[PDB]
Amino acid sequence: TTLKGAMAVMDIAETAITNLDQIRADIASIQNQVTSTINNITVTQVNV
Amino acid sequence: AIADSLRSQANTLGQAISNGNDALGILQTADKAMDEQLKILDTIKTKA
Amino acid sequence: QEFQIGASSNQTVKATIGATQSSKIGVTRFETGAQSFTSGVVGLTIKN
Repeated sequence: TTLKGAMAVMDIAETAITNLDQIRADIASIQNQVTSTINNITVTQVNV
Repeated sequence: AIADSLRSQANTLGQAISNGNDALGILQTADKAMDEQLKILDTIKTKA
Repeated sequence: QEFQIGASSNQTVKATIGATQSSKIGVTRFETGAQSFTSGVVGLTIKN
């Protein structure tokens, strides 16, 4: 509701976007790891 | 992450364009309004 | 008065339109000296 308040909310929103990106990257990391595990397990089960 | 940063920056610049257009509107209003004051002052000097 | 025109936080242009009432625009400065009864060579010097 004020000018400087707006220019501060801008930075706060930018920081929020940064944080959410940082968290989504961790979700993606775990997901890729799990996919690789699943492929290797699917092959090892057939061989066993 | 890079795509989200670039999307944020593109949207911010898109809104900044509208802010600039509003600034132009205000300044043009004031400028074109000063003209009648100029002519009135000229007339005052002529009458004096 | 500011107008955010930047992708980041505090880019802006500033407008400071002066006042234009009739009590604040044309303000001249008059001066007048006493009646000079003496003669002689004179050299003025306006300072600043």
